[PDB]
Amino acid sequence: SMSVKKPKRDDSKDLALCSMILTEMETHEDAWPFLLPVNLKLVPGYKKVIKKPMDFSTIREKLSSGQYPNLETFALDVRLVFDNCETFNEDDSDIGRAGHNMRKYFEKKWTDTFK
Ligand SMILES: CC(=O)Nc1ccc(O)cc1
Repeated sequence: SMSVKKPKRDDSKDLALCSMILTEMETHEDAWPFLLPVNLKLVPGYKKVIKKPMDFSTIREKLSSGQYPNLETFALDVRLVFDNCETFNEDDSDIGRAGHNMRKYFEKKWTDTFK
């Protein structure tokens, strides 16, 4: 509360660490469905169904231009990519399996890096 503070966690390296994690996700062999935005003009259903599209290139642009106020807002956009993928794709599809794999990959990096 007013004039009563928790000890300050060192967040000075957060931007650099999130960038390293994103680089590792960009270079994963299963990253190909998530590198660029889904083409809303060529994929039926996607625009109406998926209310907040997100992809790695869009996350990279936001990270590079100061659009994440903190760690957690970054993780929210990464998870959104995989939540969108589950909504639109069957678990037993190539893109469906890719999404499950990349989510597992991310969450281990997230825990190891910040927890
Ligand atoms: C991330 C994603 O769902 N991509 C995607 C899914 C189906 C399709 O026909 C074209 C692209």
